[PDB]
Amino acid sequence: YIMEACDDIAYSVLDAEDIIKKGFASFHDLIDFIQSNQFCKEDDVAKRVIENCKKIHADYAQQKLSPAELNDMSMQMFRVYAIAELVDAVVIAFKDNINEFLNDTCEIKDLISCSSGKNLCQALKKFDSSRGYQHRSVLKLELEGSNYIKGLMDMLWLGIKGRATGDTQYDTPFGRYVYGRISENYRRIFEQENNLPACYKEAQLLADAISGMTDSYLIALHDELRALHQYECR
Amino acid sequence: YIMEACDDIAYSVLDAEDIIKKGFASFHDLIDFIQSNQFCKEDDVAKRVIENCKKIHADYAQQKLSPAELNDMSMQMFRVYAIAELVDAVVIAFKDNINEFLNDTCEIKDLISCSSGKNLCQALKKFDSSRGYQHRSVLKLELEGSNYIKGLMDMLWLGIKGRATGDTQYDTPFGRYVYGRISENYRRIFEQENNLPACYKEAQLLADAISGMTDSYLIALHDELRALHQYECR
Amino acid sequence: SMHWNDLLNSNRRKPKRQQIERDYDRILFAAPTRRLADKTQVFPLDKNDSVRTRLTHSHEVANLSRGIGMRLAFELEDDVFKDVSEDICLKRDVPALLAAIGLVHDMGNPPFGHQGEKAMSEWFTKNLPEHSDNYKDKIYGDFRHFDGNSQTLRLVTKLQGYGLNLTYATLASMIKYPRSSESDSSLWKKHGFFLSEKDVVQDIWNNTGLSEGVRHPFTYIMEACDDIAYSVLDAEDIIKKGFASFHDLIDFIQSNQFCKEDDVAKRVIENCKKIHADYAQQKLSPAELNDMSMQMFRVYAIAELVDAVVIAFKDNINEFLNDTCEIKDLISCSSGKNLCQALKKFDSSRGYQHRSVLKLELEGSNYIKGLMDMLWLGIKGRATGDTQYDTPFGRYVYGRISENYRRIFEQENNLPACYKEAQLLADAISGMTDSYLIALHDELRALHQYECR
Ligand SMILES: [Mg+2]
Ligand SMILES: [Mg+2]
Ligand SMILES: [Mg+2]
Repeated sequence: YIMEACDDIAYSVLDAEDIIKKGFASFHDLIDFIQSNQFCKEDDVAKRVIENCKKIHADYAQQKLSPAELNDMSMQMFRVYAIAELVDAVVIAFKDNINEFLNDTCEIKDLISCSSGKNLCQALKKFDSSRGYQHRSVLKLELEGSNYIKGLMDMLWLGIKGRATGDTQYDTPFGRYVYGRISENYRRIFEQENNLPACYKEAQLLADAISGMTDSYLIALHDELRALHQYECR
Repeated sequence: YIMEACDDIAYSVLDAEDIIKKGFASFHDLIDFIQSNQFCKEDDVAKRVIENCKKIHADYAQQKLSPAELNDMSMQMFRVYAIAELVDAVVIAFKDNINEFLNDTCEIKDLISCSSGKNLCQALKKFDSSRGYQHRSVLKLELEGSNYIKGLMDMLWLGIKGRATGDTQYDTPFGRYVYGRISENYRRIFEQENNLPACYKEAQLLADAISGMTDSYLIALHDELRALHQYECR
Repeated sequence: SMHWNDLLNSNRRKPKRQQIERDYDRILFAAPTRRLADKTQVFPLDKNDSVRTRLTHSHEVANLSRGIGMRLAFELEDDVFKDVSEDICLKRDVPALLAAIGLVHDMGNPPFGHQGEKAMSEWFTKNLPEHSDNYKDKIYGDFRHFDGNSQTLRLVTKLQGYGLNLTYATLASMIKYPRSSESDSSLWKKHGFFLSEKDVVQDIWNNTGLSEGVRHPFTYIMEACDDIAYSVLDAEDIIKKGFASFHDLIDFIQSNQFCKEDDVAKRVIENCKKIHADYAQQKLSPAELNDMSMQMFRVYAIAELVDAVVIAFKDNINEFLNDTCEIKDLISCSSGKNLCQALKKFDSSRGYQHRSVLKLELEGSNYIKGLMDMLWLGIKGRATGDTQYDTPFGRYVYGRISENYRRIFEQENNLPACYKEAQLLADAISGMTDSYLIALHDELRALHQYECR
């Protein structure tokens, strides 16, 4: 629960910080979004954070700073205040509900929801979704990643499917090459004796191969396999 | 005087609007810059514009708009208010000083400085210089333009110099080509017989040729001549 | 002697959990810390290799230092920390302090590895001549012998009058060489801070009971952890990249003159040989067997070197707390000095002189020197008064410099104008990553064609 709460706090706060840093929004935009949020108008934590950030921004504007520099300063101060408040709320919630957590019949979903900082975290997630997750760059990245991943999975499935079920459709030069391109440990685990069904083993091999790849490595492998697949595809 | 005042008003206000539109600064940045300006403090026109824009921005913030859309709407309203105020101030200054303008001993240098909107115009010009004119994109455009213009002027001077003084360094295939690429009307005016000194005529031919070109045409001609100047350069 | 109350001063320089833990938290979230991920450590950044970057190396050094701090505060508190106020919580401060100073030790280093510093120094030596009357003072040595530690201190102290507002203990610990370019001492052959930070460091020394030539005790630990990480992890990267095999490293250590009849080296060699013999039975690819053997060797060697460093620090704690300390490094006083020297020699022979690393260094030197020339075209004369910089190219390259560096350059202080211009150039170059530096160099080179001739 603590790890999940920290993950949610990191998402909500640093995604907003990155949104402001990239220029997709301003610090005043974030403050207005939090203030106008339905559940944060009366939320004590959100109001305290907003008031502290307003007080700090009242002083940061005096010094000669570029709009980007002022935005970064205010964003850093907001990050500090919001992270402190959310962490304190999460710790308080964990301490209060420790007996429930230590019991097997525990129905708590997440630590944020039972904490006093749930409204601020929800508002931050909404802001991140509206301003950052639907931006042109993020949407283009998601589309490119989907295309690359699905194409690479197709070309790898051409060489993975049938290896364990007994079929022979993989026994082609392209299939042999794409099998040899998979990391050796994944193949070693794939060629083992266990109760896993053969189709499950093939799917797990593909999932292990895809999951362990970085963006650059996945793109390079996809491009190379697409170049080499021209004859067999046609 | 009226034309110059209108030119200055357009420069300041519309360059600020373009800065806001391109995302180099926000509407709040402009409002803070005007408010924090030393001269725009306790200035009636500046205060009036600031208060009107603040009220309109407060009204606009309720409507659910993207930060770019809110900035655009606020900047449009600011443009309307500022242009109206500056135009009214210019009209009042021109009407009050009409007798001096009709006198041969007029000492007025500009209409804006004699109006009540001089402080706002100065602040807007400073804002444009700080945020727009010194932006990296504008600096890169200026550097590229300087490079292109100076290179093209060198290559054209290679074919222009001496055509009127008598010295025949221009009579080369490259010189003849670059002379033929100049607009026919400018060449006709250059070849006319008058009392202008020959060096002045050549310099005026070059100035007329360079001034009449657009950006894309100048770049294309510069690239063409640079490609064709390779042998004669060395 | 020196008291731990002053050395662990949790007061912050800016006039007004634990403060020292907050220091590590602030350092982790700093933008240059994230920028460290794009700076090469030794080897070039490939698309598949997991070679160390500056960020990964910094995190590894921080982890080693934090482990040392846990050992010091939880097991050797009586032997190390004597006469410490009950207000100071050692178990929360010492590990956090060591981790923070380990994570920040390479923040200000230029890109392209050690060749970055070397290229900056060579360019400054050439373009800031020592014979020229404009550059004769030892202060310009700050750039002729440019060091990443001084830039790191400058970043943490004068980049945001205060930057991250680190505690006095942290700032005192980050001063690797407690001397300036002007001050000449046989104890340290490198300067640890710039002239512009002379007032800051003097403040730090005032709040920590330190002085010129006197080094904070935890700086020895941080330097030892840095050396251990360098040697062991560079050897691991060499093995991983395929430039050498695990057996090659074992033979090199065994055939090393000093590592013969050395207890730590022999212990590590025997443990690794037994583990390799056990591993060889399992059917693994040669790369996989090399990786497993090198991982076990890394574990054993890091454990042995860390234990030796801890023992050396505990034994020499009284000398470290004395103002007349003559210790140059913690490794040389430990039992693992021979193993560290052999590992460094192995890395130099097989990794640092590999053709890929040499090509990376040459490319970095070319890029850095070209970009420094093009930036100097727009920087020189801005503070002295001469207006050769007022050209469209000069204005553009000045505008491409980070706004904070320009703001610091335009501030009025007692620094000489030439020093201010050189420091602006150094700050601009040091803060760039490899890819950003290459992109800016290509852009300026494309835009410099007309003004070049
Ligand atoms: Mg996560
Ligand atoms: Mg005009
Ligand atoms: Mg290091």
